[PDB]
Amino acid sequence: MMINTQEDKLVSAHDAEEFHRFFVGHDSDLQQEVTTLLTREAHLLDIQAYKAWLEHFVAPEIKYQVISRELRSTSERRYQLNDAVNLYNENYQQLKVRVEHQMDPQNWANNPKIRFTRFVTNVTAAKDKSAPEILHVRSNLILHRARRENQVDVFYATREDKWKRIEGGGIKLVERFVDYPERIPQTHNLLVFL
Amino acid sequence: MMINTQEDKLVSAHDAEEFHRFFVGHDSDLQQEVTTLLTREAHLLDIQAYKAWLEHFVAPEIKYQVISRELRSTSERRYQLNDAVNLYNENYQQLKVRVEHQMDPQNWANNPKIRFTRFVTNVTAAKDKSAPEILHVRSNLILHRARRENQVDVFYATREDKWKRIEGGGIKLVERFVDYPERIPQTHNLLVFL
Amino acid sequence: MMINTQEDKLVSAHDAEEFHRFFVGHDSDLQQEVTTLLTREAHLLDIQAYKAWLEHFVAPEIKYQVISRELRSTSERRYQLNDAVNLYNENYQQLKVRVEHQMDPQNWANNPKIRFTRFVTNVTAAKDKSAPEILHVRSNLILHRARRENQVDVFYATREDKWKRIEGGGIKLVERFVDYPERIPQTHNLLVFL
Amino acid sequence: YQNLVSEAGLTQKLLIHGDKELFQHELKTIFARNWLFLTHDSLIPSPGDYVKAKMGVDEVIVSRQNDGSVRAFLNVCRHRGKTLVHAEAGNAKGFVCGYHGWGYGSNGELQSVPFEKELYGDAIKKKCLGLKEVPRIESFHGFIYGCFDAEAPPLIDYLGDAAWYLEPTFKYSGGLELVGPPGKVVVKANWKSFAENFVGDGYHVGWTHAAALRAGQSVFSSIAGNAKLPPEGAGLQMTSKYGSGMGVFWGYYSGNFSADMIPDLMAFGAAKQEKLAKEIGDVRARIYRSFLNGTIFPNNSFLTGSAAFRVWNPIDENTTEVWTYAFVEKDMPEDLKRRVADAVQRSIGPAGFWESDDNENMETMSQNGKKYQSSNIDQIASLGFGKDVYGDECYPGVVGKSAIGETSYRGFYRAYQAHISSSNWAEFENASRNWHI
Amino acid sequence: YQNLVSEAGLTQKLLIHGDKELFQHELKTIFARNWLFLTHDSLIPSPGDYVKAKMGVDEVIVSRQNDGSVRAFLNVCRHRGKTLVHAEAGNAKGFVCGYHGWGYGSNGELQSVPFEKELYGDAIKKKCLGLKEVPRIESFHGFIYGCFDAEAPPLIDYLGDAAWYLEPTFKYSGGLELVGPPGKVVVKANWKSFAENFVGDGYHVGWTHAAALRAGQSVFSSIAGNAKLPPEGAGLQMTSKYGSGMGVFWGYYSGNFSADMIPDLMAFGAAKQEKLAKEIGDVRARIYRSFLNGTIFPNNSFLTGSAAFRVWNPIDENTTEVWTYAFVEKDMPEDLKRRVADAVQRSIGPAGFWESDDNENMETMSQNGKKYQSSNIDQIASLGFGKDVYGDECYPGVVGKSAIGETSYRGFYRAYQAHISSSNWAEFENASRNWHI
Amino acid sequence: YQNLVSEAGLTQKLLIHGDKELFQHELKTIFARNWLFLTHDSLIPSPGDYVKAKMGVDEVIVSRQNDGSVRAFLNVCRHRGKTLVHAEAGNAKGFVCGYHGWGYGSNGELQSVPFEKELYGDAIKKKCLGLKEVPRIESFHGFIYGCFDAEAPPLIDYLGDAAWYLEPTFKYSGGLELVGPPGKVVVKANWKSFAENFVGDGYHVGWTHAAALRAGQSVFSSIAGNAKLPPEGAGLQMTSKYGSGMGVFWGYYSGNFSADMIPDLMAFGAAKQEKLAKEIGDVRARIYRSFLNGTIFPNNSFLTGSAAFRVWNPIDENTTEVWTYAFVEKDMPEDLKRRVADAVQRSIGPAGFWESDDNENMETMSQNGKKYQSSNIDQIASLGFGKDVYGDECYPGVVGKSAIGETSYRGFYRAYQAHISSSNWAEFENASRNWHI
Ligand SMILES: Cc1cccc([N+](=O)[O-])c1
Ligand SMILES: Cc1cccc([N+](=O)[O-])c1
Ligand SMILES: Cc1cccc([N+](=O)[O-])c1
Ligand code: FES
Ligand code: FES
Ligand code: FES
Ligand SMILES: [Fe+3]
Ligand SMILES: [Fe+3]
Ligand SMILES: [Fe+3]
Ligand code: NI
Ligand code: NI
Ligand code: NI
Ligand code: NI
Ligand code: NI
Ligand code: NI
Repeated sequence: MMINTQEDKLVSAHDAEEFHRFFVGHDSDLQQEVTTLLTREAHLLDIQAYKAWLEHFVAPEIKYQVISRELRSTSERRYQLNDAVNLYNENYQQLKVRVEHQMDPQNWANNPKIRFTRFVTNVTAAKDKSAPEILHVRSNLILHRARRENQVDVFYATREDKWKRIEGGGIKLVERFVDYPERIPQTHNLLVFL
Repeated sequence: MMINTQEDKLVSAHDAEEFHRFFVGHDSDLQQEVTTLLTREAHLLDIQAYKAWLEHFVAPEIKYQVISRELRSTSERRYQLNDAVNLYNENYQQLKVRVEHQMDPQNWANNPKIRFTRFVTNVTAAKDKSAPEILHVRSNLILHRARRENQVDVFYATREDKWKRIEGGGIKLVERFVDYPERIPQTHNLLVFL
Repeated sequence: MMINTQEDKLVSAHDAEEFHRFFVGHDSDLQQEVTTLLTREAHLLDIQAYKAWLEHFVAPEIKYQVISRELRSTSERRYQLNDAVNLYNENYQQLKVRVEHQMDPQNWANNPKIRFTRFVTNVTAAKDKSAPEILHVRSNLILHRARRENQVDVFYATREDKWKRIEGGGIKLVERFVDYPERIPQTHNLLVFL
Repeated sequence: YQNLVSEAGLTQKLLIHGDKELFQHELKTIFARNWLFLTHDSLIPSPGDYVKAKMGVDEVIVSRQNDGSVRAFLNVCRHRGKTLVHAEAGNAKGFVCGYHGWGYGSNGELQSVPFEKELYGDAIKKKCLGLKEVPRIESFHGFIYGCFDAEAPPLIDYLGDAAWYLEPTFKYSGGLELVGPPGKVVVKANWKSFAENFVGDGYHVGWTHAAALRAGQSVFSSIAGNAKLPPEGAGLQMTSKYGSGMGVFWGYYSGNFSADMIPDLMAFGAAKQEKLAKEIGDVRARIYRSFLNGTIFPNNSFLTGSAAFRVWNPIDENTTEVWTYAFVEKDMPEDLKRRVADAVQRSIGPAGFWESDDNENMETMSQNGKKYQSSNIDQIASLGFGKDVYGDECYPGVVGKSAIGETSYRGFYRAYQAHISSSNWAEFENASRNWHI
Repeated sequence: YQNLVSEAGLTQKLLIHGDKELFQHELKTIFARNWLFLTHDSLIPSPGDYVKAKMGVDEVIVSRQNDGSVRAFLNVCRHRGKTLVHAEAGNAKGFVCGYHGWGYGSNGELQSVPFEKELYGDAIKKKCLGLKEVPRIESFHGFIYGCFDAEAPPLIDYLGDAAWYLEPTFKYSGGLELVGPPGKVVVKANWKSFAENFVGDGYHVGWTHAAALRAGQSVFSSIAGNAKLPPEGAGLQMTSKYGSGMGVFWGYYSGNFSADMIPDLMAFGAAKQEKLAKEIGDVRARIYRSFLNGTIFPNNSFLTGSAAFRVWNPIDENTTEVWTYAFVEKDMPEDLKRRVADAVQRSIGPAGFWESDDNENMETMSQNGKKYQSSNIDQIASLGFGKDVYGDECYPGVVGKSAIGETSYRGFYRAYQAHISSSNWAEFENASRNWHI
Repeated sequence: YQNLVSEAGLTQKLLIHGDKELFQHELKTIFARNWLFLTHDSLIPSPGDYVKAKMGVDEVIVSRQNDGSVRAFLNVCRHRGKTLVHAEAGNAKGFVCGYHGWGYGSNGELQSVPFEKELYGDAIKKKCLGLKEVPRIESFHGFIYGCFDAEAPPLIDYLGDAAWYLEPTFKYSGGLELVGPPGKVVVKANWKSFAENFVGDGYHVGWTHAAALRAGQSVFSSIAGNAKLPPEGAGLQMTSKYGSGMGVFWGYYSGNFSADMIPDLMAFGAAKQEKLAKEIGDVRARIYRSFLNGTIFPNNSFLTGSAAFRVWNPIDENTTEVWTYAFVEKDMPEDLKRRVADAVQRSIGPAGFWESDDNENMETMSQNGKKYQSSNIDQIASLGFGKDVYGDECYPGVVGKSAIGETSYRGFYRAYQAHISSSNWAEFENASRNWHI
């Protein structure tokens, strides 16, 4: 099933082809495998096992990217300056640094221990048509972060991932991309692993 | 499994029989099929492919209904005036009109492009006992809508659907009913496809 | 897969072993069975069929516990006073009392009828290694409660359950534990069945 | 509070849509003093029927009495001040407070007090503890209004010259029914932003709703893009002494409804128009099947044709609880009544595709009124200025020759300014002595 | 702020539960002046133990000193004003600020300043930069209170005639333990709405909690439906000069607990009652195993029997952070202590099935106090009025012969009005010279 | 508003970070009067390019004119006050209002009015209805500022002695580019809390960011734990007449960036330093490749080296919309520019691992300023006090010999107090006559 972007005036060419990708790529076995993968990943992050996540779930070649897109007019084509800022755009070393900041006993923000709860839904998956070891994964996330008695922040995101099968049976993240839907988050910060 | 509505004083006869319907109607294959269907539908709506949705996911005979129920006393039986207002009660032509309003370049509200994220959970399904081409579907939805930098609205709903199998293998919506749970939504409007 | 708690400085020994439990305990059949179970349970609660829930989904030996943990310094080990208050810590009789309060026609708070919507995600399950009739279940819950026109409360929780298989094919809850993530909920009360 | 509106209501300070202290002042001087819409006979048709309504920020129980009259009371127990009723509508011969059990009649009287004999004895005088009553309750052809100020003019006098325009639909058409329940939604805009839009904003339709016109093919497509006036003529706009006003778009009986509603509605209206012409004359029979958009001061608005009845219930200076009813003519076929009720919500209810367009107009105007520099900008209500007439042979009140006009904005804001600068009705009257000149 | 409460505390303006400016005024005249509950010895039992507490809207660190005394300090660094401590409780000999690293002792003294030698030298006097201390800290049988006003009466004098009623449980029973941590939840009600309910609301139990009584079969089932007084008698209610008051329901040692708690608790209380009668007499030994509901002015409430200790921490005029502890008698078996701690939360904690019932009583009263028209309605506190006595041979204070009564509401609100109309303790004393007459 | 800051800016009342009425007063006396950052040439490089910016709480459209100049206008339609532009940036030769269709040029002129001929005629004068213009627009080496007060000093004079310190990076390095779009996030802190931190808080780096220093191995690791001063020396801090100030940490061109950025950045800076020394001298060439942290009064902050440009946009007394840009030197390789842009967000953007640390410093300081007792605590800005100089041969302004110092806090708060106690620029000047003495 395909989208006609001449008639469907709100749909980007990018989103239309992604939709088609995931439509034709449906596989029942893959759906259950990837659902399990993302549930394990989310559990690991919720209990703040960041080193285990980085070592076991994230590939050396990782690009971990979360953008905030400047709001532009749908009819203003002429202005061509970069429309996206990278809230995250991290390689493995950069994730390592963030992880080591997280568990340092002198990270004042982490005391008392913060509470995370992740809700992963709408999982879809498709094997890459060229590189069959690559799995394209889409999933939606609600992330609840609570701390300091009465601070509550709720994040909402669609994660567009590429995962890679590893020798031995593991699966590791090689790219995560999030186009964060709120231009100005009202959450104090976005210092969470989406 | 059945509910005894004489002992279960808070349960309506309607809800009790619906529960039984979905309990005995459980089928593993159907569960995965309908989960895929609703995930595809939600993806299509999130990327604002409204024409593709109306053409490919919605049947000509569609009744698309979202009510707001007036709050009445559980013990006040005598007052019999209509207790529900139709926020939506649309046939195909009426959906067509709403869709064409959506993608018109002079829809001022849609510029800059609004961001939608849908979270579908608690999917259940049951084949109709008379019309086997009809699938009864229940699912819960969280819909996040973000626009204009700092506007965020979150909708919560249970969709009670009838879907129909089509010649060729497709499945199209013939009825969606939502009893919207907040009597006075604090979301500016309810102009979203639940 | 295991977590190294010497390197993963934020992870409790308790959470690390639980993660391992659910990792090695993965079974596809059990996943679908338990997902169906929790979806049925949530539907039953959403329609306020509390007697049916207590009779059919809850075991006589039930411990139903929801704690609020006092915020303590991650480095302050010496202070040993109890760090958890039981918001719920109920046996079957205590649940019975709460259920009978719920459906009493003189429960003023329940008029007009309150609206509940439950979203269950991230289900995992593992058969107990000693007692195979016992199923360990973890799931995340968003619970939306709406009443009185403009009151909306949203609860977020991870339920750590033990369920037991019954003669005849049923499955009943023998323990539910929730470590409620917000120390001071801003929800008026927590009088909901998580 | 002086000079927030200029002479002849020509300009308004943007701040009025965002100022917190002014909002508090409005509760004392607009909402405490003026007639406020409660309900229609058809929503409380039987003894004991009641609805909850808001009167400004307060809530009242509006109750059909055993003798057929209507009384209304603040929804507050006289013991410790708990809210008494939580249902939006129902039937009851009395109301019991859930706190300690005081029981009131549907007439507001304190009837039962638990432990009266054992603990109160003569320490209680029930006759002094009835619910706080709304002292003024009057109707206009079934539409019931309340007023907190016993000194207010009679409702009919308050409608002033506006009543003449309302009568073809409200009085002469054989009776209306208000169809409940209303749509309800909260919008982050000041109540006045909606009130001004409905009192006279023919100008916005072709621009704000351009996409909606194209999609639904409403009769208002004639003014799409604000390119041409209606082929029927520019229409009329009027205002009145106590601030109510409206526009008239000739012949547009289907209003903001889409093409699927037009043939059946137009046929119904044309048929009754022919009968009505013989009773009330050609012009007024035409008004009957025209589109009127107006506001009954302060915060009740309506559309005829695409039959809507609205209340802009204030919550705070940047927050309004918007109520949307449909109304129908009693002698319409029942199927047409149902179609009309749904079509109203479809255009302007909480999920209305027209009303959505309006959100950002209303909300940003109000938010700009909160901002320091922007709040000092004037809104201008100059459309038609210098060409309004009074004492026309046919059309009463202050009248302009276009429904795309700001005649009724000027009247609305004149009355508004007169009220905020007055302490009572007598002072309003003195401030309004030369309203039409 | 005068005349918000009428003579003898008979009526109160509903507005007091919703007015924003009055709330600000209360911070200056109620919370800046009166004794406020901090913690119990048993929660900071060892040197270096601390808890965070609120005193009005401010937060303090309450710390067990090395010498066994208790001191409390505003939780605010003296450098740039960062909050110092984020844990709710713990053990530490000092507190370091996470901003620049200033280190204070558990005695509030500034001990360490990074770069003191290199950059400050004599530009810093550490002796002038200790944490801002709460000047008054006193206890009542282990229960520790703080006061911002050095001029306050001693805590024991402040409890006045209320202390006599508290002593059987608090003093003579062999010691209490406060069981932490407390339940905490935010409720959209004014702090006073809870304070008045706990000071004297025997009247609500049979009505508000009718369903809870049926379900749990609490001893309070005797007054279900407000149909009959307790077979034991109407009980007592008392009030005192500085505003504290309470009711007594004879013999109801199990209070709001369900049937499963009754036999074991009743047996424990009856056994100690027999011993206590020989030390303090029959009446006071009976008080020991009775249900007392009260408020220690302004915002600390308690129940004996169903042993609860509550703090209504103000957030704003329509928002309160509600804390719920259980307390136990030290010589109870440990299993019974645990059962009591859980049973308190079960009835009145954040998920308490009784407390839920109360939400709408408290919240709507407070919300109605915000509404323009409704805020001018009076609350009436007339139950028992004209029959209170002072100087009774047995029962001290101002006393009424019913726990279903408003004696203690009247005393609470008299003290409240005296405080809001006074600038200091001396003026309160002058306004309270004839409190019992 | 007098005495909120003590002489020489030595102490500040904590309340200033939480008081609502003071915030309103700041809109009148800080934000209505001072120069506010809008955008950089490189973000509106072509005719018709525009960005939205905030000036205090108001929003302006900043537009590149056809003649190459820049004009800015309040983002508010002159008809009914609807917000005009909803995109954050774009290109357009005009702006049409979505309400009724009034069309303005990019020069703010009202050009088109639907129904002008048919309905307005001479009832409209378009020349009187142009957008409300920001009367003062000036730049500092491409960085464009706006001011609502036509009486303000020229921007260069306003920068005063601060300009000398900025010139090596801003003027002499061959041009900068501001890299958009900015990160944006809302933080529950007062705008002043960020402004004071950036104007002079070298002291916090080693303590607040201890974990970040260990993890990323920034050059600032030298001051980790506030244990030792930098091996390069204590650095400098300066302030100026109109309140702008900054610190200098010698040689720290890579700033808050992690080890992976250091070699390439240091090599680039060292190479240009060698060239610059011959043009502007050794000291100033060293400043070029040093870390400057500062605030351009009131609410624009920057870091050089780890090139960041920040705006603390006020929302209310406890809420700020924080904007974060990177800047780059125009002659950097494009890959290095991209790496710098990402590295800025990585440390201090909405997901920045350093900026996270800061949240609780800023937010709790501001929240404590709201609390009754805590708001009366003084913040102290005493670091370096008694040792600042004026008229130094090399370093202009009021200068202290440490970047770990509060010289610039004192200057910031002196200017702040002078403004809040003044009605206009003339009064500020009189209050500032002896600023350096
Ligand atoms: C002229 C006018 C004014 C308000 C609303 C509408 N409408 O929706 O048709 C029309
Ligand atoms: C008399 C009274 C007053 C407040 C609370 C309770 N209670 O929960 O048992 C009883
Ligand atoms: C000295 C200083 C002041 C504000 C921010 C930083 N930083 O992030 O590097 C450094
Ligand atoms: S508040 Fe209504 S009976 Fe007491
Ligand atoms: S604010 Fe506490 S050390 Fe600076
Ligand atoms: S408000 Fe802009 S054209 Fe009317
Ligand atoms: Fe409109
Ligand atoms: Fe109660
Ligand atoms: Fe910092
Ligand atoms: Ni994509
Ligand atoms: Ni490992
Ligand atoms: Ni149904
Ligand atoms: Ni198609
Ligand atoms: Ni666990
Ligand atoms: Ni059953």
